[PDB]
Amino acid sequence: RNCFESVAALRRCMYG
Amino acid sequence: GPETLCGAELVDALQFVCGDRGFYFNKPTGYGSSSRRAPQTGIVDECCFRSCDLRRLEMYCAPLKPAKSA
Repeated sequence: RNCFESVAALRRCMYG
Repeated sequence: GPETLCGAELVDALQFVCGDRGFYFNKPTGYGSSSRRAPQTGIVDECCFRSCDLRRLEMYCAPLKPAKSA
């Protein structure tokens, strides 16, 4: 899904 | 709990988004000539103190681009 949605999404997107 | 970005999380996003573009903390937004009285704020006071949007991270990203194969 879209990464730029919330502050949590950014972390999960990067931390993978 | 509110959703904010501070510390490594803030720097991580800018580095993950802009990366080699060279993100800047202080940048214009409204007007810095006609208005005299104005406080200091950019990405910290805007997203750390208040909940902003991740899309803002792109604004700070420079227009330049690193090297890549294409």
